[PDB]
Amino acid sequence: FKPIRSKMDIASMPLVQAALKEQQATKTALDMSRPMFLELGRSFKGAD
Amino acid sequence: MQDAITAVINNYDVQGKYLDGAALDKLKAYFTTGAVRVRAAAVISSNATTIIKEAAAKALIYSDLTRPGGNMYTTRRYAACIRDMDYFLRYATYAMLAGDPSILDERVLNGLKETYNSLGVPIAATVGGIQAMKEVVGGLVGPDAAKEASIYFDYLSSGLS
Amino acid sequence: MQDAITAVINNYDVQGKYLDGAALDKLKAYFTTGAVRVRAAAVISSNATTIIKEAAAKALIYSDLTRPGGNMYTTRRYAACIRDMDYFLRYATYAMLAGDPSILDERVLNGLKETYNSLGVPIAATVGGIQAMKEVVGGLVGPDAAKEASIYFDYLSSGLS
Amino acid sequence: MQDAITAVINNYDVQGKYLDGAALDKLKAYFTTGAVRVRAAAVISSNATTIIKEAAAKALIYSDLTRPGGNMYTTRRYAACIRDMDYFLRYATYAMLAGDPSILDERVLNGLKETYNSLGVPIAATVGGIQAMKEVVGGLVGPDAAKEASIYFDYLSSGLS
Amino acid sequence: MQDAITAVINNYDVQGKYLDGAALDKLKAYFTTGAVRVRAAAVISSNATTIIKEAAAKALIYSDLTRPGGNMYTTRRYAACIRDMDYFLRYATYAMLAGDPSILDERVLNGLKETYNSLGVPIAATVGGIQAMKEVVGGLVGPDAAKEASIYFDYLSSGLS
Amino acid sequence: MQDAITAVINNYDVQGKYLDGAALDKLKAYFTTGAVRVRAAAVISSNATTIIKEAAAKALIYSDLTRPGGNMYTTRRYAACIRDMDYFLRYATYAMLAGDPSILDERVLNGLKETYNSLGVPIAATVGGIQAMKEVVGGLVGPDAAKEASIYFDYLSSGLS
Amino acid sequence: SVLTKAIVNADAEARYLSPGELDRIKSFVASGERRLRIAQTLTEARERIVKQAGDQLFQIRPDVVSPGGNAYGEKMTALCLRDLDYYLRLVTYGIVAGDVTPIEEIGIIGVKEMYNSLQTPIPAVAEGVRAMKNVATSLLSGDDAAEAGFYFDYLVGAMQ
Amino acid sequence: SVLTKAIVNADAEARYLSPGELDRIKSFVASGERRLRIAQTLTEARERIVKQAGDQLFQIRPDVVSPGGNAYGEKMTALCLRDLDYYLRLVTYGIVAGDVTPIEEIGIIGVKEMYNSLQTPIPAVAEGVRAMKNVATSLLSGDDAAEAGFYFDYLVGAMQ
Amino acid sequence: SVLTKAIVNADAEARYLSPGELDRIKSFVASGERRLRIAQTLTEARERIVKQAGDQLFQIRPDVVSPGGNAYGEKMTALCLRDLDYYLRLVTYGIVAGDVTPIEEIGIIGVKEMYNSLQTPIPAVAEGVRAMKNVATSLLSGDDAAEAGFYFDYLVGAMQ
Amino acid sequence: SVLTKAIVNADAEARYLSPGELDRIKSFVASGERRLRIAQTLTEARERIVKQAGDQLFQIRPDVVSPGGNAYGEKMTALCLRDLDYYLRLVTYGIVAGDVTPIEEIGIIGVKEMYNSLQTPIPAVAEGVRAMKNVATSLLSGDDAAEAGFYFDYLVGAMQ
Amino acid sequence: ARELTVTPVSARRTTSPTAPTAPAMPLAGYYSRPAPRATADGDAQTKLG
Ligand SMILES: CCC1=C(C)/C(=C/C2=NC(=C\c3[nH]c(/C=C4\NC(=O)[C@H](C)[C@H]4CC)c(C)c3CCC(=O)O)/C(CCC(=O)O)=C2C)NC1=O
Ligand SMILES: CCC1=C(C)/C(=C/C2=NC(=C\c3[nH]c(/C=C4\NC(=O)[C@H](C)[C@H]4CC)c(C)c3CCC(=O)O)/C(CCC(=O)O)=C2C)NC1=O
Ligand SMILES: CCC1=C(C)/C(=C/C2=NC(=C\c3[nH]c(/C=C4\NC(=O)[C@H](C)[C@H]4CC)c(C)c3CCC(=O)O)/C(CCC(=O)O)=C2C)NC1=O
Ligand SMILES: CCC1=C(C)/C(=C/C2=NC(=C\c3[nH]c(/C=C4\NC(=O)[C@H](C)[C@H]4CC)c(C)c3CCC(=O)O)/C(CCC(=O)O)=C2C)NC1=O
Ligand SMILES: CCC1=C(C)/C(=C/C2=NC(=C\c3[nH]c(/C=C4\NC(=O)[C@H](C)[C@H]4CC)c(C)c3CCC(=O)O)/C(CCC(=O)O)=C2C)NC1=O
Ligand SMILES: CCC1=C(C)/C(=C/C2=NC(=C\c3[nH]c(/C=C4\NC(=O)[C@H](C)[C@H]4CC)c(C)c3CCC(=O)O)/C(CCC(=O)O)=C2C)NC1=O
Ligand SMILES: CCC1=C(C)/C(=C/C2=NC(=C\c3[nH]c(/C=C4\NC(=O)[C@H](C)[C@H]4CC)c(C)c3CCC(=O)O)/C(CCC(=O)O)=C2C)NC1=O
Ligand SMILES: CCC1=C(C)/C(=C/C2=NC(=C\c3[nH]c(/C=C4\NC(=O)[C@H](C)[C@H]4CC)c(C)c3CCC(=O)O)/C(CCC(=O)O)=C2C)NC1=O
Repeated sequence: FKPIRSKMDIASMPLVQAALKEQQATKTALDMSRPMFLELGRSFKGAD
Repeated sequence: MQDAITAVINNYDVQGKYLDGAALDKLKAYFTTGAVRVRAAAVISSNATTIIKEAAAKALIYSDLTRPGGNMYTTRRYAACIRDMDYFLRYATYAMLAGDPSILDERVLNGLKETYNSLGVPIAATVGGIQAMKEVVGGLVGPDAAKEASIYFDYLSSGLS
Repeated sequence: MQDAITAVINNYDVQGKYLDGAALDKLKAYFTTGAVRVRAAAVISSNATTIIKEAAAKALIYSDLTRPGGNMYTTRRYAACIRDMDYFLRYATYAMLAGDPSILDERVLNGLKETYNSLGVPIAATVGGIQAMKEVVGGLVGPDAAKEASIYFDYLSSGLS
Repeated sequence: MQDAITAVINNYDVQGKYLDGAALDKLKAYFTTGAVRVRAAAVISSNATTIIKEAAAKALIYSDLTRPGGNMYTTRRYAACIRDMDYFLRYATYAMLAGDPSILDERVLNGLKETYNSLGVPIAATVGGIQAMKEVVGGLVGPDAAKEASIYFDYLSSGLS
Repeated sequence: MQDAITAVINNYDVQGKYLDGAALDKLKAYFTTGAVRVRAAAVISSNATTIIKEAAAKALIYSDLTRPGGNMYTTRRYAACIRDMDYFLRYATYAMLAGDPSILDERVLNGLKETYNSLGVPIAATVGGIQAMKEVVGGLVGPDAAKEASIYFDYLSSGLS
Repeated sequence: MQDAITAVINNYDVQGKYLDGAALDKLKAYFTTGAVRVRAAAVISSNATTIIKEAAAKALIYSDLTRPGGNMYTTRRYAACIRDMDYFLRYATYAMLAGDPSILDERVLNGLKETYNSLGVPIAATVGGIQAMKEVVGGLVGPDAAKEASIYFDYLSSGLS
Repeated sequence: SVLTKAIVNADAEARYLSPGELDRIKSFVASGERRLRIAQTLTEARERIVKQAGDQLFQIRPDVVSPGGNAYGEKMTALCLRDLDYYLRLVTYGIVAGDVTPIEEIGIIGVKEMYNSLQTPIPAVAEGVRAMKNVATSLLSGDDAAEAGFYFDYLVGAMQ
Repeated sequence: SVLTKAIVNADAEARYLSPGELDRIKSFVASGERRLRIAQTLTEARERIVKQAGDQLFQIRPDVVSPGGNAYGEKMTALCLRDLDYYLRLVTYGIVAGDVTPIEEIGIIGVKEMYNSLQTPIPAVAEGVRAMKNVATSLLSGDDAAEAGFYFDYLVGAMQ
Repeated sequence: SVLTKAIVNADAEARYLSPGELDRIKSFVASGERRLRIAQTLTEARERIVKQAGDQLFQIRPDVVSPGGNAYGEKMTALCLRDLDYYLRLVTYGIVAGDVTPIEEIGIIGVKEMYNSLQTPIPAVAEGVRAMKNVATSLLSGDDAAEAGFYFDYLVGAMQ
Repeated sequence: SVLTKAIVNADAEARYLSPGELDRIKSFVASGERRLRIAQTLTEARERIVKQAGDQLFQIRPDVVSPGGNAYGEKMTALCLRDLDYYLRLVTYGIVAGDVTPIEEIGIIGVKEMYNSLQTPIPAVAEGVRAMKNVATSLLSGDDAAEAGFYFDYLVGAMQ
Repeated sequence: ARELTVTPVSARRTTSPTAPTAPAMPLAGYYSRPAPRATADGDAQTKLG
């Protein structure tokens, strides 16, 4: 039996693809549950 | 077969790579949609019979297909056809849970086009039976899950044509 | 440098012409707006520091620019940037008094684009710092002077871009 | 310029990171080799003139380079060439003490390739003069320091070619 | 082919001369009429079909030419003739844009006189068809462009006679 | 083939949708990167031969591949291999201009894996030849264009493996 | 570092390092594992030295967290405690470098001009910086506490 | 597009794009935002353009909505305006592509044979298409109205 | 030119030119005044560009002016700079037209065969052209220097 | 071979071999033992022949083995003699085949493109081959030396 | 190739040598080398015409 391949990358699917956009937003953009002084001196980028 | 998660693991295994940031992002994109996939499967499973009934009613019966000379003439063939319909529905539900179409190739599409050519089974009519079940499914499962269920019905139908 | 009045004198001098009706009309058009230019300069000068503060607050700080990796990170560079801002404000006030942009070319724009490219100074961000000071200035100086002050800020900013 | 202690600080400052374990390990890797760097510098400094003499003797003079038509013909140019040699030796000794090549870029290599093209100074011949001084240096400084001195001579020579 | 500008470049290239004052004056004389050429082409192009229709009506049809024994008798030959007319109009529009008749020689006139002699195509009648399209064109394009369009129609017509 | 502007149209046409806000945003995302794509293509085209030479030098020659028994042994096969390399480079430049990989499928990848299996052409070695040209390209085209050029080389190489 | 400062003098006089300069690099690097260890205590307690500093600072001068005070409010205070976190970080950098080069370029050269603009009261800030010494120093052995203390007193010195 | 039309010339001669070809891609793409605005305006008024086109059409030729007319009746009319909606859509596609490739494959090649079969009167249809130009053009600035107008006149041309 | 190229493509299709093609020509006309000016500037400094190009070349490739080198000797070097003068001239032509056109017919089609016969190393001619770019480009404003630079890089490209 | 060449022409014209074609096969095969002896002698002295070609080459072109030369250095020279060993081998093949089919597919078709990429000066490879002719020819009788010489001059010809 | 490169004087310009760590041998003669004005006996008679 010939082995099949895959023609749709799995992160191009709708549910997964939109949960990845949301994942980005949260880490970069925003703060948390630790004291504000610690969050106010953070660099979003890391090496640039 | 493979799912979202094993698709990634095997793609990295052949390169012998530990999972990196790009991989981890893909897996998150699956996990984050997971609860919704489960709810959608429970709706489809529990409405299975009604989906087939409404899909056949819109796209198959009341027609030449069911009247002497037609491929779903005889109780014998009518039963085989809605049996098939149940396969499609059931496997599409697997593909959508897995978030990967590979099972639809391995266990449903492989050789099926020619099997249908050999028996005389009308391909175009079968596709309409698939796209009618999709229509019903998309109503029942709601905004959350509609697009995700839909794609594996579309995978099935471009696999035959 | 030149102002409204010497712009006209030098334009006629190269032709060796005594001032004629067209010249005299231009000079009147300057003199007739003169008192308003003076009042506007006294508002800008005496609010200098507040204009920079409000312009930086709307267009520069609370951002990646002031964070590590940003060009106005370090007290050194933050100081250099608002130092620059003061130059712009001060010279625009000269240009507006003179009613001629020539001083903005001779003593501010010449070589500045490349100086900023060579140091890495972000041009687009600097323009926003200019157009924010204009916004503040136009409120403080009032109907009389708003359009006239504004143009030399616009001269500055299209001089960089 | 920067040195190993300083580079660790500026590399982390741009990320706004406290020095962490990885940083502290790097700095240790410098401090732990520090005493050996000092001893090596004292050997090079105090043998400076002999190193140049032996390096020139193996790689420059007794040749067409020192004959009419050659770039180190004339007492003027012979003096300029061994003057250069002293720069290289001296700066490589700085780089090796600092444990960072950045000074070799800032104060030696920048523009030097084209400066030599413009005067006609033979690049390949100058590299041999560098790699001959390295050879001598590596004998004089001993097992402790040989590899560490050597790299900044190699930095210099791939900076020209 | 060549236009105004390449006519000058090739005339100097064969002498290996950089462009001098006389050359630069010629090129200016072209550039300074350029915008007008473009507007004229847009009028001709967009009225193409009407120009042919009015030119045929004044100079070809309602005649022995369209009657049995005539060269534009038969729908075949009538079609070939107004097809030709479209070529002339279209190429003259190219020549006028280029400000050079060389394209009219290379791609239209070369061999055409004898081609028409060989088929029996009436030359004098074809010239009238050209000079009628010129008449229409000169009305439509206006004072700005009339003389400039006209010359390449005149080039075409003395190329046949 | 299709390009970003064209793909947006055909993707909407099959749904019979006017271009809407989401579509218009996609097209903007292409147009806004367009000037940079052009500059990058002009660098690649004009350095074509040097990119192949440096890519072969890092990833193909000085090896068993070029020795008797190797697939790029014989001037015939060496010529065929760097001929291929030029195809890849050239088409990747098309894909990157178009902002769509569809041309790489239609005119390069389709059947190529099996063609190489049938001739014995080493696939893994060819991928390294692709990823070496990418490395060179990314240096030559600069920050502006590096990521965008790179992806279509990566498209090519996962198309073979 | 000591190097960045110990080489700059060499290059400026066009010469190789002195026996003295070599000796101090020697002694300095020998104190590496230990200096690394004093800077690890301080990162452990990074947010707790800072919180404790904040309190001491406002007793000795509260007015800054009052109607007409530069640090009045929850987010005008978040910024203030954040600046104290910045300077503690720079102090850990200085201790591991063995001089101020890094501390200086990052947070004292230009600091007068920055804070004058913000009209943060700078001299209150020196006292705030001083408080951190008191807390940090109570989490270190006598010998390590002194070594740390020099860098705190430097910032206090510059700052004003 | 301009790209599709042009690259095709590159590949067919086995070569990279010319300076000329590169220049036109650059000039073309610079004219992008404007073309996108022209499509937006027209997309935004599609229902008005179609309806007013349909009135303008039936005055200039009503007989089609009469006993022996191809578009006689409510659902035979629901189809004629729908076809007018189709062509306006294709016109927006053409404007953003900068040529007709898409317009052509979708709705002119084969159109004679389609409409001859339906015995829709095709030449009435050209006039109907022309009416849309008149409406659409009244919702665009002079410069944008001309740029749009070329694509309307193309469709009018191809149905011929 | 830009004109010749546009037209030739038009005539091949046997249809009048387009109305966005009436865009490249329009751009070229505005560009031409600037283009004419750049060529004049290049023409003024021709002797300096050639000579300094020739020094830059022989440093980078001394082998061509050596015993077994194509340009070895005083009059084998004189002809070499004359060829560099030829190509600078063609570069001014290319800039002014707005399209490379004539330069191709004058100095690249057949150039491989010519120089192979003379045994001239082609890639070192390409270097001589890069050298001229460097000199010429230092006598032009940033914007004009780039516009000129495209034509230098073309010639460098064609000798390949 | 002579066989392959004769046959291919036969089959392509759909016919049996000509008297001429048959005659040349006969004359060719009669020279078999002689041709085999010519290949043996040269195979037996291969290492010497390359060493003397390589000396003759570097005298005539000391530049190739000079700073900006393709064969500059010990391992850029090692590969150069290896290429000379390759071509001598192909020359022995050609002599025993009685034509170039094998020589051609293995080492001239594609050779311009290969060496242009590597930037190897082709005409100095042709010189290396002349140098091998001179050495090889001094180890063969007059008659055999001529027969060998044709194949050397062919390779020299094809690199052109 | 060692021999060719090394083991051989090769062609540079012309000429060589005599220099560090050093030298070559073809012998010499003090009143052996011919003086440069340089030549003949009988050039003198024959030179003129
Ligand atoms: C020759 C073999 C054969 C049989 C028997 C057959 C029956 C058959 N009965 C049908 C419907 C039907 N059949 C019935 C029959 C009944 N309703 C009742 O309550 C009674 C119990 C019963 C009458 C005695 C009804 C009411 C429908 C319509 C059901 C629907 O449309 O949902 C249909 C779908 C309509 C169609 O497309 O024709 C088929 C195919 N088809 C076949 O090929
Ligand atoms: C035209 C300007 C000019 C001068 C003068 C010059 C001199 C010069 N003398 C040299 C060596 C030398 N020169 C001498 C000379 C002497 N030994 C003694 O004890 C005596 C005091 C003296 C003879 C009167 C010696 C012995 C060496 C060899 C030194 C060595 O190889 O270490 C060398 C290195 C060998 C070489 O590569 O040529 C140079 C360049 N170069 C120049 O470009
Ligand atoms: C502080 C860092 C620094 C460096 C390294 C430096 C190099 C340098 N070398 C120079 C010249 C030179 N450099 C050399 C060097 C050599 N000649 C040879 O044949 C050998 C291959 C080589 C010695 C190994 C010569 C001969 C000149 C003189 C060129 C002339 O006559 O103008 C000059 C021109 C100004 C002058 O003549 O002093 C500079 C600036 N300048 C600097 O500021
Ligand atoms: C034997 C092949 C052949 C044909 C058929 C032919 C037709 C023909 N019809 C013409 C005009 C015409 N033909 C018509 C015909 C009609 N008007 C209508 O509306 C009706 C649809 C149609 C009558 C059934 C009209 C009205 C004109 C005058 C048009 C004008 O002058 O602009 C003319 C131009 C007048 C002339 O010079 O004769 C020609 C040549 N010529 C030929 O060589
Ligand atoms: C691209 C440049 C170009 C031109 C201009 C061109 C002209 C041209 N005109 C032709 C015939 C013709 N040309 C005409 C023209 C006319 N009949 C009249 O009575 C009038 C006087 C005149 C129109 C005003 C006619 C009637 C024929 C057909 C002759 C035949 O029946 O064979 C033919 C013979 C092939 C054919 O029939 O198409 C050519 C090539 N070909 C070209 O490639
Ligand atoms: C049997 C058919 C055949 C031939 C002939 C062949 C030649 C060949 N010559 C090569 C390199 C080379 N060949 C030379 C040859 C020369 N340098 C000079 O200047 C002289 C003109 C010449 C010696 C006479 C040199 C110097 C290199 C190294 C070039 C480089 O590495 O860039 C290489 C790349 C290195 C490798 O991977 O082997 C190949 C494949 N390959 C083949 O399959
Ligand atoms: C337009 C798109 C297109 C592509 C890409 C293409 C590839 C292609 N490569 C081929 C052969 C080949 N391809 C190679 C390639 C290589 N050899 C190696 O060892 C390396 C790993 C690699 C170069 C990096 C070689 C050596 C052959 C010759 C095989 C033979 O001797 O038959 C052939 C067989 C016909 C021929 O020999 O030309 C095709 C069609 N054809 C196309 O139409
Ligand atoms: C590493 C070198 C460095 C430092 C130190 C630095 C400080 C700095 N402090 C800021 C604000 C601030 N800083 C403070 C600090 C205080 N308020 C008080 O009353 C107290 C005296 C003090 C706390 C001890 C406050 C309240 C603000 C907000 C001011 C405003 O938003 O107007 C801002 C603007 C907000 C931002 O965009 O980040 C910067 C850049 N930036 C730097 O690059």
